[PDB]
Amino acid sequence: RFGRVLDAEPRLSALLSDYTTPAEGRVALLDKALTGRPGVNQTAAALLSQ
Amino acid sequence: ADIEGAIEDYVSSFEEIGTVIDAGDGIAHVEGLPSV
Amino acid sequence: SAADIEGAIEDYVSSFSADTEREEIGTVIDAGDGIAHVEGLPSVMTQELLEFPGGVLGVALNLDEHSVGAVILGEFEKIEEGQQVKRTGEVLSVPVGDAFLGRVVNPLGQPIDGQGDIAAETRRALELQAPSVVQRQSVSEPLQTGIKAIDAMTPIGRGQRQLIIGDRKTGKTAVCVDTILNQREAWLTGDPKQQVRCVYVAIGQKGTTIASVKRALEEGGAMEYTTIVAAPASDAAGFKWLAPYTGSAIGQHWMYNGKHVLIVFDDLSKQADAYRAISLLLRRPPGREAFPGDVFYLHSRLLERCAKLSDELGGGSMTGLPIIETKANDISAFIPTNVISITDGQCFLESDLFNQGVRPAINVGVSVSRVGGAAQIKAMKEVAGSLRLDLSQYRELEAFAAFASDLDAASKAQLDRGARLVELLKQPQYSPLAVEEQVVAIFLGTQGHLDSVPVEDVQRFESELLEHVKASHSDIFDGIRETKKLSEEAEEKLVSVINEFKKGFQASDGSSVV
Amino acid sequence: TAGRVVRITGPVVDVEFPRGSVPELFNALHAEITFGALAKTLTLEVAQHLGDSLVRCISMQPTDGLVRGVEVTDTGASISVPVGDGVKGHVFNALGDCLDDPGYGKDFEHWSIHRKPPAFSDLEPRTEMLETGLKVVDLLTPYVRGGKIALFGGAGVGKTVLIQEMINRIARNFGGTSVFAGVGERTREGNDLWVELADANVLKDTALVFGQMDEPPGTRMRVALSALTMAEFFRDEQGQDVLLFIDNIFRFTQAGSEVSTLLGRMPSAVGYQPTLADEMGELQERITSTRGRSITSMQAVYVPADDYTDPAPATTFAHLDATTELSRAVFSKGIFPAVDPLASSSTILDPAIVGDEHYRVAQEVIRILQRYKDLQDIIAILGIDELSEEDKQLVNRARRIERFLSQNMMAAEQFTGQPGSTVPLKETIEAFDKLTKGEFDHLPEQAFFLIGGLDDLAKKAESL
Ligand SMILES: Nc1ncnc2c1ncn2[C@@H]1O[C@H](COP(=O)(O)OP(=O)(O)OP(=O)(O)O)[C@@H](O)[C@H]1O
Ligand SMILES: [Mg+2]
Repeated sequence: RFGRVLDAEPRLSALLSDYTTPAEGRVALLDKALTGRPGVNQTAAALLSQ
Repeated sequence: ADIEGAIEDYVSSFEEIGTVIDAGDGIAHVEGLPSV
Repeated sequence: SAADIEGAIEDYVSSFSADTEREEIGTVIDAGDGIAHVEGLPSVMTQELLEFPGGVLGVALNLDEHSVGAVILGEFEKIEEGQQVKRTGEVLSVPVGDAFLGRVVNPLGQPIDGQGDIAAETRRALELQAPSVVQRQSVSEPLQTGIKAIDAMTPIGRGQRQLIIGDRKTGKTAVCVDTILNQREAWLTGDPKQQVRCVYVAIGQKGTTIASVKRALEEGGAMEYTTIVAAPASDAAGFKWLAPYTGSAIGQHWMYNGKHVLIVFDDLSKQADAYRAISLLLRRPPGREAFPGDVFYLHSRLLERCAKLSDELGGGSMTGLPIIETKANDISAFIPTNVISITDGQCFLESDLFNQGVRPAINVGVSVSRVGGAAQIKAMKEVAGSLRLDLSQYRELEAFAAFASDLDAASKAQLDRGARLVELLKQPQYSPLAVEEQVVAIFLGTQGHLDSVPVEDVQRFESELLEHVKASHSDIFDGIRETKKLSEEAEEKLVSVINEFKKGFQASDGSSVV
Repeated sequence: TAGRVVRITGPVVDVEFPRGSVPELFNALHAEITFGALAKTLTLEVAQHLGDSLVRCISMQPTDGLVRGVEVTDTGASISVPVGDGVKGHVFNALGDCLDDPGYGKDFEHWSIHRKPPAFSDLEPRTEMLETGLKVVDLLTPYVRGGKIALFGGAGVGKTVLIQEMINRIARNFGGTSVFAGVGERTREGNDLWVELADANVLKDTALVFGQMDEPPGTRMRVALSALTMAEFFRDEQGQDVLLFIDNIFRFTQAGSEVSTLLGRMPSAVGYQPTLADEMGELQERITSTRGRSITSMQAVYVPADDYTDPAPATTFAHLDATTELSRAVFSKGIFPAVDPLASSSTILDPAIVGDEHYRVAQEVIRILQRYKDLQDIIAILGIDELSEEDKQLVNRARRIERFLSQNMMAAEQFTGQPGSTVPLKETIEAFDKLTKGEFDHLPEQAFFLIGGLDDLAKKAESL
């Protein structure tokens, strides 16, 4: 589900892709966008954050 | 979707000076300067 | 007209069925300048025929652990990153059959002359083995080119690989078109042991030039036994690379079926250039003149299909006439050196000789045929035996043309004989001579019957004399053709008719020749 | 879903696009340079797909001032140029923007510069002679109406003068439409041609497309295609006989070579691009004439290093029906139009087309000139006095023939002061038959220099 979500809205994919920016910022962006909601499984959320 | 709003919010925190990284024989490579 | 306008489509709709077969897919990751890199296709094989979405075709030519670099065969601009590439499980193959006679086909066997489809008898892979040493036979049958110079000095025997090599606008395509035209008499016999089927492979020529060659063949009646494998300059580098192999495959199908084939590559220099372009675009290491390491192999692998098969394989033969353009008459360049090494002999055409009026412009002496007399009929072998030495002596004596009074009688006679032999080897374009006429013409010169004709009239004296013999004393021609030798009674008859004609011949200077 | 410039290296610009919006090859992309002194809209042409959603493009305008990260928007179609009768009488650049009247054709029908050559089924050979009035051309290198003609030459041997003279001799009376593609030539001569055409009222029937050498490699590549697109429209959509002058077609291959190494291609022999033959073949094959639709194309070809063995001229030779070949050796000897009579050739010079008399005279002239070229080595050392009497007479013949092939062309009035001359083909054949046969051996050789005709020969001989 997260893979198909990130396939759409390639701007979000590019923002997450940039590793020049600090990793914490990308993780926070992902949490606010994808994994910060109750529907995300704990293991899947941890894998996405990593 | 709410992803756009989160991206915009993150963008709020996500002179212009570069630094020479390689130099010699009349050529200098400059890191930085995104707007050169 | 007919109901077929619908019926054919009906036959398609009733017969069509796109079944669901498993397929391995790659994705185009790079694409540029005629080369497309395809990620995936784990089971693709080297030189496979990949099919791209827009009906485009490519040849899997570089196989790495990352990608398959494929040369695209036309319509390259329609290839994009991310496109799906399906592998056809077939290495490069072309259709072959007797239906290709009189057709112009691109290096994939598809017609481009605008006529109907071609009914292919079979398909042949372009990279099949050439006949092995044990499968061949000695070259012993002439392939009359119709050019007195070639048939007398550097004979081409079917099964041979003769290189027409020379700078631009020197008469090469003319020589090969004349050779193709000369086979009409053999074709009209209906005997497969005599018939020669022609494949004119045009590489890198402009479309109008191929059209001109096709017109020259049609007005000469040669198109009913000739196929033109055309890779015009508009076509991708892949087609220019494949065209000789396409033509060689079409010829090989006939060759293994007992027929005799005549393959003209025009030119192989452009074949080499297309291969160089493909290799450099695939980042294969370059060598001399930037050609890849295996460019020699490219030509060798080709020219060695041209062979005469043993009687166990039907006895068919394929004759190669590669054409090479030498820049500034530099036969020491890379491709000229390679193909001179590969081929069995060389007709060297020179622009200096062309401008002197020595056209068809074969530089005799430098020009050689390693098959030699084995490729000549007995009549030409005996008549043209002294011709080479006479021409060599003439070229040695040419510096003395101004002092003929001060030379020995024998030397002056040699000079006079040589000038007339040189005039004798001249020949108008698109007018090949049957072997009997060549025998009589060379008999005129070597035996000294031209020694009385003025030099400037030799060309006419020959032309009229044959025109006389054909019309009135055809027994000589019939004897030479049916028996292959110039019999003593036929020789006496020929001498008598020559002497009778001499009396009625008006030299251009007004003098009498007797 | 716009792109973004990632990598700029001279004329080559790499652009990263979103995954689903990578433009097709040869598409036109628009970047913007915002620096005031060089502000412009920069047109790039997608040349390679390089993977990772990157494409590599050849810039049409100079990239000076372009900034990494600038938005690049895809036009969705290749570079398009205006077509129609409106283009006649106006000067355009490679991009189809009118120069003498900016914004003129913006509303005309627009055709892509990229299109496949006419199918082989529609090609037939052309065998109709085009009488130019130049003795050497009409005699030894007869031009083909509807065929492909070239003026090869080194650097500064008179290609531009001769092509202008051919515009003066073929187009002035031409009933159809002319197109002149200045491909990387000198801008001064382009303006000279523009004013000359304007003064002669030929401009109304001529469309000029200029991509002169001040421009970067992209324009010097695509300007020939831009002009050939107008020529093809006139050929196909209107059926008018078309003249297509190009000067200089070598600049196309040279621009391709200039961008070759920046596109990642390994250089071929003499530093040319590996795709020399295919790239030039596409363009040359688009120039052919199809049955019932004629393009009489004349292409000035530049020979680098005066070396006719160079890959570019050598590959171009296969694409031409008539090939006049100017040489610096002849130019040094004062002969203008500077044609090498021996190296030049024409496919229509057969007895079946030009006639037996013309063919015989041309072949005798070539024979005499070749013998003279062979003797020049002897004469320079052993002296003329040591030649045979026949060879001495032939040398005297050949000098006069070489000087008689010289002609005072109209476009070369400012090279010689005297006005131009036109020699009918019949008079050329008669004069050269007389020369080669001897009727003029008594006249001084300087009488044959820059005269153009038998009457002029007599007048100059009397003046001597
Ligand atoms: N034997 C000949 N007699 C007279 N003219 C000839 C003869 N052979 C060739 N020519 C003429 O010489 C010119 C060159 O002929 P051809 O087209 O065969 O040359 P080529 O060596 O194949 O060169 P290209 O590289 O242009 O294909 C043509 O005008 C042809 O008519
Ligand atoms: Mg040829």
